Amino acid sequence: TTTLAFKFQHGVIVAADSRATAGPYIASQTVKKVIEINPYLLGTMAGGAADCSFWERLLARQCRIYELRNKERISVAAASKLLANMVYQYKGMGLSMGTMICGWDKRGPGLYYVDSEGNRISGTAFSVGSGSVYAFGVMDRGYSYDLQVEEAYDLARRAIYQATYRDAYSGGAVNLYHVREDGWIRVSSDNVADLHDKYTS
Amino acid sequence: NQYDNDVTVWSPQGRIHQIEYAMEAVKQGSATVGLKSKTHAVLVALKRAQSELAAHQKKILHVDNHIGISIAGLTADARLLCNFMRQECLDSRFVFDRPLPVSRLVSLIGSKTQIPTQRYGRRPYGVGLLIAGYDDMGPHVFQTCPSANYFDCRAMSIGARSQSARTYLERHMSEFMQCNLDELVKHGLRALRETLPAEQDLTTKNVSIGIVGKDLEFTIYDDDDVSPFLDGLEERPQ
Amino acid sequence: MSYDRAITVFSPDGHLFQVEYAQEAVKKGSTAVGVRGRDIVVLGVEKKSVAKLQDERTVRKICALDDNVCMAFAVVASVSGLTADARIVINRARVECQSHRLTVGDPVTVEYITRYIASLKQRYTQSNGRRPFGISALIVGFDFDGTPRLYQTDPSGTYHAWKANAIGRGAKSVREFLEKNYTDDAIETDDLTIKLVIKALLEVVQSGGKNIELAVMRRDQPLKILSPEEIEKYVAEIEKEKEENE
Amino acid sequence: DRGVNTFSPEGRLFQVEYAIEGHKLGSTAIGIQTSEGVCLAVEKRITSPLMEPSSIEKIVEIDAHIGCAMSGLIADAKTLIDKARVETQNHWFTYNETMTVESVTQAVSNLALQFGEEDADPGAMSRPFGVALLFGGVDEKGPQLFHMDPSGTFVQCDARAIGSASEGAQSSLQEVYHKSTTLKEAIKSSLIILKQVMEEKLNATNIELATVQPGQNFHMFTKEELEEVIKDI
Amino acid sequence: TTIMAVQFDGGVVLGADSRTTTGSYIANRVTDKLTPIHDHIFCCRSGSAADTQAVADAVTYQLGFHSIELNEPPLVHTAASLFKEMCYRYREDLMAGIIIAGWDPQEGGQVYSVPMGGMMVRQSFAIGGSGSSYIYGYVDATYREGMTKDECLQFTANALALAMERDGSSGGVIRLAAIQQSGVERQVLLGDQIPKVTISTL
Amino acid sequence: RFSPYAFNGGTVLAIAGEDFSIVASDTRLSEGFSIHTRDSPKCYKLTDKTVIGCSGFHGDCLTLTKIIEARLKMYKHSNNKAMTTGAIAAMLSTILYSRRFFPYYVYNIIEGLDEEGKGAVYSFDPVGSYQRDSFKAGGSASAMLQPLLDNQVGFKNMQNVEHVPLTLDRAMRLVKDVFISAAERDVYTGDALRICIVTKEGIREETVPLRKD
Amino acid sequence: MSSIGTGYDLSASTFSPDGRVFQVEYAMKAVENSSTAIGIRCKDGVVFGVEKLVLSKLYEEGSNKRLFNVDRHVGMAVAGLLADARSLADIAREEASNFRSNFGYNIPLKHLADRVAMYVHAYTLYSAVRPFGCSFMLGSYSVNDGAQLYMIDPSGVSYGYWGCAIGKARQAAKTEIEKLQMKEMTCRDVVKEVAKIIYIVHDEVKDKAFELELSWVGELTKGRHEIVPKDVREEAEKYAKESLK
Amino acid sequence: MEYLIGIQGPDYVLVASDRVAASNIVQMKDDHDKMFKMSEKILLLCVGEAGDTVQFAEYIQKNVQLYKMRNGYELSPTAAANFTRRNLADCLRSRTPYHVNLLLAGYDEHEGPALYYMDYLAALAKAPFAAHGYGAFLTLSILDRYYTPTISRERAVELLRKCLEELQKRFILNLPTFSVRVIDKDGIHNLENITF
Amino acid sequence: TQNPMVTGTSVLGVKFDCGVVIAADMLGSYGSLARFRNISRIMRVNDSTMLGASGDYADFQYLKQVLGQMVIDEELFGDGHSYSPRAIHSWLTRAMYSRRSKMNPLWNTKVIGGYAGGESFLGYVDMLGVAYEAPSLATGYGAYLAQPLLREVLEKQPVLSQTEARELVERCMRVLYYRDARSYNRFQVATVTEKGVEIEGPLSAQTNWDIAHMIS
Repeated sequence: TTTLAFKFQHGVIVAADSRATAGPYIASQTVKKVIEINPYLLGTMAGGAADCSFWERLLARQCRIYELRNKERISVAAASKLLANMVYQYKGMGLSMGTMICGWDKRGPGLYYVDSEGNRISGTAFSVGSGSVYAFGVMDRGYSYDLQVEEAYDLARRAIYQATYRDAYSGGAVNLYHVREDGWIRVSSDNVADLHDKYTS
Repeated sequence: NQYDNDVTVWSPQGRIHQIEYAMEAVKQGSATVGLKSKTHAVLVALKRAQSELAAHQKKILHVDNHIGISIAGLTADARLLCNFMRQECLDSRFVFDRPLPVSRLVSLIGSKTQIPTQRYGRRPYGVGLLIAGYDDMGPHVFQTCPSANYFDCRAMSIGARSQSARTYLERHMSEFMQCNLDELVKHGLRALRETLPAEQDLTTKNVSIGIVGKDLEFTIYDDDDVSPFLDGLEERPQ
Repeated sequence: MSYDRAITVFSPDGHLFQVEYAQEAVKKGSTAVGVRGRDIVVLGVEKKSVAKLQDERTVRKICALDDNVCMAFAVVASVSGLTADARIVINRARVECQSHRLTVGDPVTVEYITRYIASLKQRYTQSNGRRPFGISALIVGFDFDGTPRLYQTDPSGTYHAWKANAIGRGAKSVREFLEKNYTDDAIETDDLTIKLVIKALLEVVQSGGKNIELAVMRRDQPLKILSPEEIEKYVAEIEKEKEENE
Repeated sequence: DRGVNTFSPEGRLFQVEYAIEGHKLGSTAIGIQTSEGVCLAVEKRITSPLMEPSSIEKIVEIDAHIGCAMSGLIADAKTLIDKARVETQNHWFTYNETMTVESVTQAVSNLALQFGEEDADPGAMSRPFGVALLFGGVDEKGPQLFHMDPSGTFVQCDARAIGSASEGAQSSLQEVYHKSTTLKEAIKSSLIILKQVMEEKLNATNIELATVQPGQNFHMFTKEELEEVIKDI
Repeated sequence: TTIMAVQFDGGVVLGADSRTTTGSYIANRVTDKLTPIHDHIFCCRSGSAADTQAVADAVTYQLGFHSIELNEPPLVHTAASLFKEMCYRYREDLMAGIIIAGWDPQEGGQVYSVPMGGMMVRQSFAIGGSGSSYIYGYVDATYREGMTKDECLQFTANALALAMERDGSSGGVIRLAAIQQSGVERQVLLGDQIPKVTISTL
Repeated sequence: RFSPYAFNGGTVLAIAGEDFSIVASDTRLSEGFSIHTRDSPKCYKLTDKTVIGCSGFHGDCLTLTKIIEARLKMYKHSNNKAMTTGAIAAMLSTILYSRRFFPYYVYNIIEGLDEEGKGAVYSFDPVGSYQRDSFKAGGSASAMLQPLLDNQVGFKNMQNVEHVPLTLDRAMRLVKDVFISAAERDVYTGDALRICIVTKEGIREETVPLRKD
Repeated sequence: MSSIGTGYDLSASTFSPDGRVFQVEYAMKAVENSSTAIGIRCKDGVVFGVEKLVLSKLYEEGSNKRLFNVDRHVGMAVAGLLADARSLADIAREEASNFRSNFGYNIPLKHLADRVAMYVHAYTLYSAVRPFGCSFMLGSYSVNDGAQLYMIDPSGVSYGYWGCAIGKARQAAKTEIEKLQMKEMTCRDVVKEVAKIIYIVHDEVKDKAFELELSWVGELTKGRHEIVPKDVREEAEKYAKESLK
Repeated sequence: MEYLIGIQGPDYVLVASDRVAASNIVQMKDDHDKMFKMSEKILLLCVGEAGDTVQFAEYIQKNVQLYKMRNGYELSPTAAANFTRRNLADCLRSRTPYHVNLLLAGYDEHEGPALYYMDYLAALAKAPFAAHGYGAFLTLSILDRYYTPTISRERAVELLRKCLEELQKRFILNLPTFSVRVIDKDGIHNLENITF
Repeated sequence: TQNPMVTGTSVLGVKFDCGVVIAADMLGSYGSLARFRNISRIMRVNDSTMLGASGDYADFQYLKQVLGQMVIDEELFGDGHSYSPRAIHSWLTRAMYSRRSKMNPLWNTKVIGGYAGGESFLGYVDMLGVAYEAPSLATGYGAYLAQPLLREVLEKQPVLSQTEARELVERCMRVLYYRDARSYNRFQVATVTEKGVEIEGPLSAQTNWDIAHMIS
């Protein structure tokens, strides 16, 4: 329940949250970093931890969801796509891989949300985070945590969490990326600027 | 007889009959004129469609942006040779970092063509390619056949009804060499129209042009700039 | 290892020789019927020629590829097609079935496994030195929303979803007759699904209720292979009900 | 004896000649390309409507902006399309553009003929495909429909029909379709020809409809929409 | 490890070879004969470390062994010298001693080639390499005068080998001599205890 | 930065800033190694065709290899598709080489500038430790912050409440390029000698040397 | 031979009652049907000459290559069917290419002729691949044997020749070589003479025109193998036409 | 690794086992609303503990194996066979990029003998026994597990024994934990016992 | 500066481009570590029919290049009407080999100069032991780049007069100064002058070695 990738599901709909910022220390080079990758509306993914390892497994996963969908014609199981990717990750170590991805997609029982690691974890929970900064994020979210939170409470909850995070652990910058998966087909809410979120909270 | 029952079995003709069958596949294929200057090498090809309610499609297939081919025979068989050719251009770029020497490039194809001809009853590839390439020696227009033997031609025309196109190459044999690049494409369409009867004449839809050279990459014009070249008729009086 | 010259080659007849021999070899065979329930999806074969000196164990046409996927093969022919041939298609699908089952978190999509099955019998037709199998298979299972399926392949790999499909004894003959048999009120409980499988099998079976072998499979619990003595009890109930109808 | 890998006295390959006639036993592919989408119609090829239409597949998505309808030898086609799905997706994955209908067509055409009982192994062919494909989709330039046949010829098409009579399927097209026409007529123009090329009836369980359109992925028609189009003949 | 010097003559060639192989401190081998053969006219001596050199000699000897049969006439010297070099460029982290290639080719009958641990193949009038020869490495060049004659050369190869043995602790003192001609290889063993060894510092 | 190592740079910081119709690309001229210039002309920018130019900096063997992968794939994309290759795709070919190395990352840093099939011009930066993004402004190198902070202010105008140096134009963008390569040479002496200005528009790429500090 | 309906002339892993495969013999006719390649051994080098038939008037020299440069001192002149000639060329080039690079000296021919003929012959043995229906020569200048010329037949038999001709008039060409002394004559004079034999072979009532490719590996080029320089090439042809008449 | 607990005490036919709910990656408990006690068959359980992530990896590998053997037999698994095969497979996979370094717990109902519990280490050493413990907890639990039965357990004393241990694991040993699943499996149905 | 490999080196590479010719000065000796074991050395080769290469530094990359060039020339000979090889084609192919040569421990250095003039392009290419190649006008790598390169660039720098004669006199001066400054150097040298028609030069040349620090 860690870093800049977090997803929790609620009773109105679902929230997805990510940053778009890169460079611990003075060093920086990526200012429109797409941690929540989603070239299509069918599956969504998130990064976390190590920059290279997330991006690599998720571009391999990018190809992988598209292939399942093509083969069945209709979209397949969220579990099967994610798990085919998990077999690759465990084997993938020895490249200084340490991938910590959260896989989100629509399954037949309902929305499926599963937790991926480079040492091959797969467990379904209502809330998952990959990285190290959401260790900070769990204190303000948990305190107020209901799973029937309003759409409006959730947008305000995410906006504030980045602003407060910036103050607490520096690293946020440029843009705050918000995405909502509503029903079973996803939409990107807004790529809201950092300077706005600072004042609101 | 019983000396073309395989291509391993030799003919008392001095050339196996099966090698010669493969030569008919190429003749049955598309009229193609290939000419070169001393900077550029041009491939003029005739399109064909397999239906009435279809818009004709290129018989120039890309090997690459520096060596390119025109098919006469099967489309599939040309493409099968093409893939190998594409790889070579991809390696040339790694090793040399120039356009691969055209003569070199043709001998490696010839090696491949050689192989089913050696095997038991297996098919020699029934395409002839007119290969236009630009290297440090100059432009080259090569004729490749269903055998492993390649010809370096000044201008050659292969395919269907190509002799009428061939007398044109003879008449303006010196001319191609000195001319400017636009003119090189112009003599090719004049020659290509000669294959067809007086009645049947080239139009922008059925004309495909592949131009490669010193100054530019391989570009295919299907209606991109086919028109200014197409201009002026001069057909063989049949 | 494989034959340097190809067994299967395109020749003029419209298909291919080995496909052509292969359609003959499931035509001349005995009946294998599969009916799609709403409880259990059940498969059964006409012949095993049981007579009480032998016992079935893996001898069954019906073999479970997976925890919720099973297929029943009718290699079976003028003089009997090969259990040897079926087993290869079985081995290759079963490993693939389990790998997909691992990946999906709910019961394995039949669809994948049948598409797969179709390609396995086709790849041999294009492969050097090989030929396709002379089987027809009833690929059965439940989806990842729990949707029961009864699918069929022929020898060269072509696939369809079906309510109920019957193969062998002329495939067309028996399958048109299984539509007549089939009721949706006769699949509502576990014994009624099983009774529809058996009625098609009785038609020309030599020494029935012993030769008749049918296995049941549950939602993600393993295959339960029924012994012919236990199957015989249902066979008596329908064989009398059937007499009554005429 | 000699091969099917040998030339005939005509000077043409024996095996390629046989393959085209093989197509004619089976299914049809009708693709009409209009500037409002590319439509694919194909026959399920039924024996009864009591054959579930839940997951009979013969029009399958190659990419999510390109669909493919198959004709000819249906068995041989199933492996060609499955294969086609991975190669298009390797291309989609690297370029990260929406694939062009012409690129998918060229790529699958070299696989048609690699035949031979020498210079081939188990992963390579020992027979030519007798599957003619119609790849229909919308790209950046716009809607295009490409026809592929066993001889590897790729051509641009505004309307192409191949079927149980390849010749038959085409002759009807000339008669019904006309160059600039609406999407709704394009779907209909396929249902009138579809019958002509089939020897079989118009049933909702016997036809399958799919449209790929601007801004819109490959769509599979359901039983209600399958019926709307059957109504349009 | 060993003490090797091989000097090229305008006549033909002369070799000079050790009597001891020494390890870290203890002498591994107490009687030395080195003729790894690549051909019956051409020979090599394995100088410096025995192992590093011998494995190079051995791969080279297999190709040249093949080659001499094949051609019909025996190989030329220059063919063997390129092959010794070919191995040594790769395995230059695992061999870095010295290979001494000397004999007769068929293109002149007068070649001495040195393939070094830093690599190069060149012809030189005299070369000394190995353990005790390195001491005298500049010196063996110094002692002769270019293009010397067969008799004079014979006294010099003996005298410089003694002076190198005296100088390093990798040689003993017995000069094993080899005179190479058109004839073949003929080898002579000149005793030591009786003749005079070069002067020693107070 | 760079120092002697076994394969190491000697000038070149690749900058690209996109307007929305042009990308002005600046790279320093020099062939360098050790702690000296071998030759003044010729930069570590190499063009794949002329549509797109990639500039790779550091270990030069690696620079020669990067260009070849990105250009070879452009050619495969052209043959099949029958359209131009976009930025986004040449960039991917380059990624696979970059992702390879991560136990100790690649000692090359790429910036590819072109237009992708959206009809507008795009600048992609992949990192040698690998992560990538599309940007409106970008400085790329391992002294990436120095052209980058000027480009962030001048095209993007982040944090500025009244500063955009001059109106956004191609020429304005070019003025800024020449001045930054000179300015760095005082503070950081690893970039010096001459300026290579490349202008990328719909015309394509034209290259120009200009002598400087 | 035989024309049995199963094997022997339809296979080539099958020997006749006498011990011969008919398939190599059918291939042996093929060298006879097209133009000659002459090649004579000097002692300062080797001089090769192949007449390339002008079939089309829209060809240039380098078309239907009968003359290959095997290395930079090894030649190959072929006669017969050009497709089998190409294969033979490819193997020869690789075998010669490894020997200069690795050893550092010129290749003694006699081994090389034996190896290539081994290649020809290994394929004859097999029924799965064909006998080669080309006859070809290899020529080299060496510093272990001087000039050597060997001629290898479509059967895989190797013999050395002072002076050979393989082609459509062996009997007329060999005899002209016998009369002349070219066996140990200087390469320069030989160029003219090899061309002159080509002139006798050629007919102006069986051929229109030919384009001379000769190849040097001799004293002009300083032992380097190049296809004949345009000036020399012309000079030698000029003599060939003038001297008959 | 070096987290995560297991304990099993086998009875007259019953076996009671408990393990903590908690899959922690980094510093925080990533998943906790899932259990990581797996039904590999309906007569066989593997409860894996060590690495939180590593448990699923091992479970899946066994899941295909266990079924392939089931095929072979064409009747239900044999306990003896399950300990040795899982042991071999796991020692070989430990070196593999797809590793195992888990202390696993086999519970199976045997076709002939009856109840069987099979011990597995992190090093991976196979033993059938009737008094064994797993995870980081195995060092802590095993002497105690030695003492408190006579041969095998009695459920009443076991229950008291179990509650006493569960306060200790939170107390001395460090987990993120806030709930525990307590289960008795009789060999054909899963029973939930109460958490302390 | 960047040291060459500390085993067997051939050293010293000048290279400057003049009007259709390039001039290069190369040590003609073979120092093993620093002792000048073999004071005459072959390091100049004919790369292709009208191209030429001469390299300085570690010998193991030169010995690789011997094999490589033999194959390159042999294949080009086969057509027998050439192509007129340009410098670039060989250089990149040579690049790949030098890459391997770096990987041996205490990395080998090479700097090669290729000259050809074919088509209507004058290409002068430089190869590094790194595997770096490019078109250039003046080049030096290793130690050359710090110290003799400087003498060349500065003499060139006032009045830009690029002539074969000017380079020739500069090379004579250069030999006494290199022997003095560098410790792997000697005064027995080869002067190589490269052209678009082949390689022109002798091998061994000798001129002054004078110390200028004991007079002064």
